[PDB]
Amino acid sequence: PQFGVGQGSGFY
Amino acid sequence: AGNLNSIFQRSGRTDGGDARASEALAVFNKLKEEAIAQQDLHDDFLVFRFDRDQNRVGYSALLVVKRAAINGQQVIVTRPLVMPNDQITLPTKKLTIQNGMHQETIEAEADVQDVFTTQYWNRICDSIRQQTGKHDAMVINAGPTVIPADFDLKDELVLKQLLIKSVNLCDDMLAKRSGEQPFSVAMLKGTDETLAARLNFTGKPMHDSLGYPIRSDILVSLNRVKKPGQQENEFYEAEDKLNQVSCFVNLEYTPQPQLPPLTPAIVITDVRQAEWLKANTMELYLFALSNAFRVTANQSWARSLLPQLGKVKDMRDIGAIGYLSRLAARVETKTETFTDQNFAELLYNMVRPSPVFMSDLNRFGDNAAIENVFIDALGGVNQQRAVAAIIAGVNNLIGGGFEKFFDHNTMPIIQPYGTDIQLGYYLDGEGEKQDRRDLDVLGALNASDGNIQEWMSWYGTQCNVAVHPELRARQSKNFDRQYLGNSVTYTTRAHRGIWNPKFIEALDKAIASVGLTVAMDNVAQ
Amino acid sequence: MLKGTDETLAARLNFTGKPMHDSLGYPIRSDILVSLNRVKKPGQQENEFYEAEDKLNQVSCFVNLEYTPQPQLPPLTPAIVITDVRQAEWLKANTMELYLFALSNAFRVTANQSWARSLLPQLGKVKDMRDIGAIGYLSRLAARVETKTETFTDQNFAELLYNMVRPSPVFMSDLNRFGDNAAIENV
Amino acid sequence: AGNLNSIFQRSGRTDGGDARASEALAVFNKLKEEAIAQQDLHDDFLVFRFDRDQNRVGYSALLVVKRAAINGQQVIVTRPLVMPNDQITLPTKKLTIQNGMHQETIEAEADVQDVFTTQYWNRICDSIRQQTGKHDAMVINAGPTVIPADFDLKDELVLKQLLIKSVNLCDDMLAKRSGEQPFSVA
Repeated sequence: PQFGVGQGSGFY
Repeated sequence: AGNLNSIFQRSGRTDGGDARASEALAVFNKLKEEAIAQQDLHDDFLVFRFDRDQNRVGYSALLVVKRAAINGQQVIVTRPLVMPNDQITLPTKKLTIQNGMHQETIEAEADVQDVFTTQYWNRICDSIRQQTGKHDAMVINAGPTVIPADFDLKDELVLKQLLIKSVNLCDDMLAKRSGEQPFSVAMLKGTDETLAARLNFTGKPMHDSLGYPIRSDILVSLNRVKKPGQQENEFYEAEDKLNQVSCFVNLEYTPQPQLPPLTPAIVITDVRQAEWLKANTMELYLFALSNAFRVTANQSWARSLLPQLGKVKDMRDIGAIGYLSRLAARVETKTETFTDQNFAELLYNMVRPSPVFMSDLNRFGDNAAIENVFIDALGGVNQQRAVAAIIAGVNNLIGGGFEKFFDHNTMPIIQPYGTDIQLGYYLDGEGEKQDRRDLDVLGALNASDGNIQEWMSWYGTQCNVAVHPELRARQSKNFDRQYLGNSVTYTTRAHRGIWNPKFIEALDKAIASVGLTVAMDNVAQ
Repeated sequence: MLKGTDETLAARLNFTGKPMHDSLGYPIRSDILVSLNRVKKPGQQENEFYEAEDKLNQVSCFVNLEYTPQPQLPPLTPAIVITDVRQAEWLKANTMELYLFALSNAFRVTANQSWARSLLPQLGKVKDMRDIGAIGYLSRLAARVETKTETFTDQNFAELLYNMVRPSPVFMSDLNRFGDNAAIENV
Repeated sequence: AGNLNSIFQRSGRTDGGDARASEALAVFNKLKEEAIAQQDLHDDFLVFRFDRDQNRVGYSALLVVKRAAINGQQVIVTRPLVMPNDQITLPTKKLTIQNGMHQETIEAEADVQDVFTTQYWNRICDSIRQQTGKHDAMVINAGPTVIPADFDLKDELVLKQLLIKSVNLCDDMLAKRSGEQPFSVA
């Protein structure tokens, strides 16, 4: 139902 | 207590690290050196061990690390390689499920999705700084992946290739942070060059960076842009390929309040550039995705559903479709009286004419640095940023104008499919690895041999997402033991989503509209 | 740095019948291992992301007996002898402050009469050396006390201590110029 | 592919290519080190790889390289060692011959003289420059040679001598470039 977000990088 | 790490780590070194992270470091350092000796790898970088003992993770990992200073900022790009250890159990998480008025808790092991928390990453960054000396560095996430406990560590070839691929990606991300120029149709659009493409009805699986099989019914091959009459590049031999997309088509049994009952669910399972190209960027990915669209837009995917006539062991034989149809029976497809015309009729009555395009999304896959933007684009705190990155990537391909087809803020690029994906493989009668996804709708109908009640119990498990996913995962595993066999190994899980039809319209039309014409090789069926 | 608002300490006295080993694998005698742990309130903890342990430090003590005849007091005066001082394996540093904090673990081994458990008999041993029944040779009995058998009671044990062992031990320690703590022990 | 390779070869590396060429690079590296240890050769030269999957080559080669700055010009001197492989098929020339009144075609595999074209040389120039970092250097062709497909790589003596001789030829060409005084009857 919800979207968790990990520590992505470069694009943001 | 956890704040005593500020004292614990102030000075000195210790004797520690798990047996797999120890062995993994030793083989990876060996491989680095051989790659340098053979001149395949450049000697500009470091490999590091991240310990569960020395620092704050549940699972140890090796870190593929490269660095450069970019416009005064120290930048490090890291691609973690998780090392699960079969002898080490991390305390489980409590999954409390509110089943209406009944509350029950299931305890379960943390998978790489649960392990790779935001703090897990932040701890990886801190350890690297301790190991590189770059205490003020910024660290780029190239996407964690995992090298599973199960197999023997002696496969130097694969391990070498993992380092090679991981450093490739690290160089890309330093470059793209450095402002490197994007992939575009303009680079392909020689004034004397054109594209062409075909659908491969493979008869075989394709394999990820660790050698595990990936389901594909159709491999779409986009030919190298070129033209007869161009200057030949000396005495050369090459495959005329630019890129490819791996996909499969299921037949989902879907609701209706006149359409037939099954949906042609076209699923992308992998996106690859031709092997001669080294870089992996969003523009390259996005351009290749147009390969799946053409599967149903210009050509007809339904050929992939033909039964393997003459082969007794076809677990996904189309004849099974008769169990969901009004026949409530397997269609006799073993017989000399079964024709192409009869096949088409089964589909006329059972399968909807309008294709649906969706794809897997895997934060831990071979393309994780990129998969992550497409995943965050599904929803969450940074959806707007992920979407902005994706639309920018297509505009880089076409020179602007994606926005002339649709509003990305009214039409988010990828929607959730809800039911997520359990990945794994099973062994066949000769011991080969096959994708567990084979028990799809036709697969499951044959597995139960027409027992529709058994099929529907399974089918509801794979569709009703009001049911907590742990409950669904347990029943999915129960069904594999009964129908697939006990020789089943589970691997890293993944998300699925639906590509917005307007994203698709804009990508395909925008490329065609700027003149990068592609011919179909299968000019007529 | 230890006084967390969500953190307190607690300790356990271990009476197990096994030795410790030093830095080159040689045995160390002790009767009691005093283990001091960090206890946190069950809210958010750093360990939500990792396997974790609460050991802070440990002091290993031996319980001795000094014979002090009076030509009255029970003839044997016990002592708590520190045979080793260690920090938890999590802490790489070894300093004076850490050593001193850990020493408070020996002090607490004498809470109540816990330290005297080291003087008990233990299971099934036909002829073995730390048997309290040997104490009967210095006491009026001039004989070994039948302590290893099914006819020896808890009450008889308590009586051997009441008459032969003084209830309050002397604290002392062994300082090794060449041990791993030598930088500190030499002070 | 060439329009893309400009930038998408820059980021990342791969494995692959002819195993015989990899063996040849490895035996030369071994011999190089033995020669340094025994003081037969100075550790002042580099050996690079020229390979199929990167350069679309026809035949693979090892490249022996020396460098000097001569009157301000950075100069790279090299001697390629071409490596044919009996297990690898090479594309042929289609030779149309007017045999009297009728044209017939004979196909033949390109030989080392057909493969080592001016452009092959230009790609050697560029490949070495990228591996040495001297992107604006002038490159001297010291005269290539060949290590034929047919035979055991077990003749370390021959391979050692080829390396020594290649190094010497490279030095003579730099010496010419720098104005070294000629041999004369004087």
